[PDB]
Amino acid sequence: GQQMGRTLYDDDDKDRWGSKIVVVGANHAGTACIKTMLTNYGDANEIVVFDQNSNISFLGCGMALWIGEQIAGPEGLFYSDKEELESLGAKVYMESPVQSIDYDAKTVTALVDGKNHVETYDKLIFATGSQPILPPIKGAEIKEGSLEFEATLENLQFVKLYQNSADVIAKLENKDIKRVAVVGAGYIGVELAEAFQRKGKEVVLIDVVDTCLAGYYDRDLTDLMAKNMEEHGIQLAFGETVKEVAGNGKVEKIITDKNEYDVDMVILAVGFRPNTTLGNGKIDLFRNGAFLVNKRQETSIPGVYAIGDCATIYDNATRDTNYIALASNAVRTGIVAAHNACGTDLEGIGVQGSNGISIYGLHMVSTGLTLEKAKRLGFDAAVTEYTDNQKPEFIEHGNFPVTIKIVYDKDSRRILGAQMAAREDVSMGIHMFSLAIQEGVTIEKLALTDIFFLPHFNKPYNYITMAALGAKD
Amino acid sequence: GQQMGRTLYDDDDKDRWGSKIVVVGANHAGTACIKTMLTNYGDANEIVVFDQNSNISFLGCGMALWIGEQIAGPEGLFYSDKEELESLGAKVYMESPVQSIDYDAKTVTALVDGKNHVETYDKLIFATGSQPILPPIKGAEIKEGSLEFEATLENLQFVKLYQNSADVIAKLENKDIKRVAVVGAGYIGVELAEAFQRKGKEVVLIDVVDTCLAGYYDRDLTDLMAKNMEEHGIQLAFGETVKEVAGNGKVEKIITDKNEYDVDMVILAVGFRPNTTLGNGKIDLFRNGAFLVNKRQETSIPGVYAIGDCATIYDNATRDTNYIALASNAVRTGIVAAHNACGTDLEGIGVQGSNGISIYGLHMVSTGLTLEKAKRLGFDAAVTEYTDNQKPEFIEHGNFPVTIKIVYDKDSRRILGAQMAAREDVSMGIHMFSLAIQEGVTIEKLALTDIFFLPHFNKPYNYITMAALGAKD
Ligand SMILES: Cc1cc2nc3c(=O)[nH]c(=O)nc-3n(C[C@H](O)[C@H](O)[C@H](O)COP(=O)(O)OP(=O)(O)OC[C@H]3O[C@@H](n4cnc5c(N)ncnc54)[C@H](O)[C@@H]3O)c2cc1C
Ligand SMILES: Cc1cc2nc3c(=O)[nH]c(=O)nc-3n(C[C@H](O)[C@H](O)[C@H](O)COP(=O)(O)OP(=O)(O)OC[C@H]3O[C@@H](n4cnc5c(N)ncnc54)[C@H](O)[C@@H]3O)c2cc1C
Repeated sequence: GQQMGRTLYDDDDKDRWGSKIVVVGANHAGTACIKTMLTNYGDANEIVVFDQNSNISFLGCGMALWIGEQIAGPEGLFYSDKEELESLGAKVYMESPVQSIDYDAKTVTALVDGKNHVETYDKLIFATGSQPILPPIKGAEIKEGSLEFEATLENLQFVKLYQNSADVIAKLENKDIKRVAVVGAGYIGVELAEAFQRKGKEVVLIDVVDTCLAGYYDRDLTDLMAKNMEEHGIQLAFGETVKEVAGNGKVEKIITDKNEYDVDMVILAVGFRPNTTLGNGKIDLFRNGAFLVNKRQETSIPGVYAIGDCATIYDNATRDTNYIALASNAVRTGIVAAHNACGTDLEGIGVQGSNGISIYGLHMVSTGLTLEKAKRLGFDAAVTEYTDNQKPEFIEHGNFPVTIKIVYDKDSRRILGAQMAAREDVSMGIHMFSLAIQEGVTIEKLALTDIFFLPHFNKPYNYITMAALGAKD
Repeated sequence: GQQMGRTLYDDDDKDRWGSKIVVVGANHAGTACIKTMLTNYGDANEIVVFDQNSNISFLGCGMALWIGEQIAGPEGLFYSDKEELESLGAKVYMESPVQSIDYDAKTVTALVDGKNHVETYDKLIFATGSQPILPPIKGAEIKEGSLEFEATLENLQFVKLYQNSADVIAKLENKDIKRVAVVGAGYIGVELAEAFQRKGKEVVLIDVVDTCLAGYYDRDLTDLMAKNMEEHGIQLAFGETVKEVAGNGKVEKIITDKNEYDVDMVILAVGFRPNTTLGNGKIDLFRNGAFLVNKRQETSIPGVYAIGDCATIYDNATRDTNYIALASNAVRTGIVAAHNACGTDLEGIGVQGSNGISIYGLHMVSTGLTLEKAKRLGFDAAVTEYTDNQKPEFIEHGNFPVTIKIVYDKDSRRILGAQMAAREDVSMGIHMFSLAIQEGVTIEKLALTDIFFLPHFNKPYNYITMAALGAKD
């Protein structure tokens, strides 16, 4: 549950046409868009929703917690449903994939109960998200026709939809599954590795890249996380390319660039691809296939918008259009699209790719660009870091050390990103840095920023101030 | 212990004049200023320091922790000393009050070892701080000539200097002291009320204002803290003006315009007033007597600076000159004065009066203006608040409710202040708001800010985002 009334953007209907709005996809992005449109303009527009899945408004972000038994069950993993959306005024078509769009006639055709259902629209909103990518691996193939990404080989898994996590959790039941291999060391793979380990399985995390969380944290923090997993029994196999998943009728072994591992299950957490084929080429696309949208989430075709993982978003850190597949962006782009499609001019403000991760008590957060990625992208970047206790040394209890990294542009002086890591939750602190980047705050201005002082909470010369003052480049 | 090398503001000596710089006062403001000057420009300048007290670089902020025995005595309540400052290159005179300044001959006269000592300067920096506020109360006077705020009536106490708390602790010895009255319900009085209660004494918190923490939090949260104190036996006597402290040779009773209370000790924690007598009418002063300074901390007399509690500061919440007596500000203004005094053009950026308080496990933070205060200043302000749990309902442990309030200008839409309260540490969250106020971010823009999402840390529709979206005015 997470509802409210009109947003502060909602404004008088005045003299705008009433619009019939078709929404394709109803997970994070679609649900946020639909709720915003109905709770704000309600009766003024006709909202029709289509989703090919048998369930919607699912919290995929909580699958690892469920698999790792960090939560009782799947109950709280849904933030809405067909009934709730309908109670807001929407017409919802479940298990009805939209299969074609006619932009001239302005209709979409979906398969409703095995029959072609044609639906007219004034505004069209794409919230189709993305699909898991299958790398070229011998023995890894998808059973054609499954909108659920089912592999032909038994115990070879993908983890994106609710069914996937349920399917995995089910199989984790039989004692036959003792060893699990997780392919891909991004945040999803890392979370999954912990989950299987927590379930008591022998885990091996494999990736062709030389470390985990690459592109999100700099070397010393990825090393720290890596050490964190190893000290919990997770075997790391970085710098290795998976060549094959073999076995007689089921997964029994995973073969890589330089090794072979006996495993009873393989999870592929390599990446996703935007679902933008319905564009039929009529819409401008980003290089990865994402619908290219402006700050109002509008595509190159007037009246048609795109939100969430199926579209781009403006990145204030890099200051260029980008593609950041996060539930956080899904919600905000959905809200922006909602208002614009309903006649309210609302321009988005871009994002910083802010994110957090928590594995075995090690908490980390980052926003913007790591030093590595900044340099890799042609920024004359530098990093200023500091490690110090959260509170004054005289505090007898509840203290802990924190490591902060602030990446800034040596030239323009603007802050490009920041990372924080500690054994206690200081995630709230990254919000300031997300805002800093958004607003173009420089490392010099940050250094003097009003950071309050209270002995029980922090030090007079807190690590943010110390790091900023210590900028040497 | 918060030392560091050069700041990011330091720059090549180029063709600048080094100079003789005299610093009057060496607590928070003076120490930070002295260190910035000696560490960044060391050799090029001659620094001489005068301080009328027998101890410098004290963390008065921890006296309540000290008194209430939450920490091991004054152990770590000092961030520097005479030896450290001299080793850095400064000449330090302890127990040497500066009794007059000759702005014409540009020289100061101090009492060193009971004899006048003149010192010439090219630059003068006032870090004389503040003194306790002492309204008209019969029986309450500071002994003539004491530079330690010693009351003439036995057991009547002020709490500002190291000796002041050692003195209170000394008095707390004899079991005869059973009841203590704390006059002033701001954060200091509230912290002291808890300290005396932890020491097992009966406490009565008296204030002319109808509530505690007036001007820091809105009635909503001050009620929370009031009930929090009462749940520990502290008696609240708000809406009462103390008229007299009486007794036969010592404190025995405190009288207000509404009641009379039988007490064995009285602590006056009404507030701070700028200590600017040395101005001699030659320097422009703020409405409260503070040295009126610009963004460079420079007074109306060129070459003369004022920092910390004896000077004003720019408030980005009210967008005007103000007086905010905080250690955080003392340190920042000292750094700015240091650089400018040494030839480096450094323009201050103002503050938001950010602050925090933690009593009996109730943690609160605020920055900028409260709705009441904003209105008291003529702002056509509004507030948008939200209360919800920090994390999703499915989180087994570590979850807790948080209440947030965001005050904004209905006209300009800029954020004027924010407050947060919870029984778990969410204090890092106020930093984003402090920055938002500094940058003049609007409520509309804040609602779309990129706030990351991780189930272990927060909710997709977190309370910051929800509060902003809920702006009604
Ligand atoms: C294991 C895991 C953990 C994650 N953790 C986090 C995290 O902690 N924090 C964070 O910010 N993000 C996280 N994410 C990313 C986040 O889940 C995605 O960014 C978000 O789900 C995208 O939402 P969406 O609505 O854009 O797309 P999707 O969730 O991909 O949904 C698209 C929807 O549209 C439907 N659809 C597609 N095509 C059609 C069609 N042709 N016709 C009808 N319907 C269609 C689909 O059935 C689906 O319901 C995580 C992802 C995974 C897999
Ligand atoms: C109980 C208490 C709790 C507090 N808690 C917090 C908190 O949690 N967070 C926060 O930000 N702030 C807090 N403060 C406020 C903070 O302590 C002040 O803002 C800060 O001390 C001001 O520093 P300063 O150097 O400007 O002045 P002061 O501390 O007043 O020092 C001025 C110095 O100059 C010397 N001096 C004065 N006149 C002369 C003279 N004529 N000749 C020679 N020397 C002279 C004095 O001896 C003194 O050492 C608290 C204050 C108190 C009393």
